[PDB]
Parts: sequence; structure tokens; C-alpha cells
Amino acid sequence: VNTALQEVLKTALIHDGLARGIREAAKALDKRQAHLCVLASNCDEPMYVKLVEALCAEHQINLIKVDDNKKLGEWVGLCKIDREGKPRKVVGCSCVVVKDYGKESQAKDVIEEYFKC
Amino acid sequence: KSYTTPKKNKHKRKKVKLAVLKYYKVDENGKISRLRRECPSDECGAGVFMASHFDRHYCGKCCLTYCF
Ligand SMILES: [Zn+2]
Repeated sequence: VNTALQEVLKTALIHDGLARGIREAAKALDKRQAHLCVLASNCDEPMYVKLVEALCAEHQINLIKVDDNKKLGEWVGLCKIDREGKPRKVVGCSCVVVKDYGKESQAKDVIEEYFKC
Repeated sequence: KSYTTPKKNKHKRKKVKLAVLKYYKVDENGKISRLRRECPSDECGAGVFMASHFDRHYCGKCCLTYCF
């Protein structure tokens, strides 16, 4: 299902579907336009974990756990330079919320099947 | 090049790390506590935050000076 989330996030990058940034996360949670978001667990965050769990469990938002902060920015594309191979200078992001428009996809059926149950 | 007169500085955005927790007050129970106001007009929503002065207030883009 990791390839399914990669395809969904890449298509959101193509059509500007994802609302990247904690600033735009606050905008989307204020306007209640949060289809999905990805949260990094067991990181070195000093006190941000409680606030971001409150944001991730505020109102009809799924709880998704990944491992590290800077690898999340590789999916969302903060420092996508030298795309032929591994990027060599990457800073990271905490969490990214999405606002999906083209929901009719191939693996989005099993994504929403796992989302409902 | 340069003259004898010194050059003028400009208001640059200084690098402050993790200011997002300055938006709301993180409490124990899951209810958001906010120390700031918003812009009540429909041109800018509540997602846009405001300018924290001490006696007067500023909207997002409306330039409406909210005073007491
Ligand atoms: Zn306004």
C-alpha cells in the first residue's frame, strides 16, 4: 500500500492536490478540507508530538504513522534536485495534509476501503 | 560601488525555528486555546493570522486597524 500512497501523493503533487506546510495544514484544518495526512512517529521532536497528534486527531482526520521526518519530504518533494538519482542536499518537513480532487483512481478504492474500515 | 554614506538596511524575515506552536496554546485536553484574534471579514478567513501588537490590531489584507 506504500506504492498506493506514493501514487496518491505524486498525483496530488501533479495537480496541486496536497496542502503542504504546517501553515497550510492550519489553513486546511480551519477550512475543514483535510482528506488525508501523514505523520512521522518516534522522531526527535521535543514537544511538537502532542500538538501534532491533536491536529491529526481533531475532526475526521486519519492517523498515519511513518518513521522519520526528512524521508517524508522525499515523498512530497522539498528538495527535488538531481532527479536522475539520490538527492544530495535535503531539508525536511514534519507533516503534509492533502485535498484530493481526482479521487477516481486505481488503488484509491482499496485506500478508501481501508479508510472506512 | 559605495559612497561615504552608509547603506540602508531592510526588514528581512529573521530565521525563527518552530514558531507554529506559537499559534495556539497547547493544553492537556484536546481543545484549542488561542491568544490572537482574526479578521471577521469574508475576504480573509480564520486561517490567516494577524499582527500581534500591544494596543492596536491589524487584519490580514484589509488594513482595518482594530482599536479599543
Ligand atoms: Zn481581512
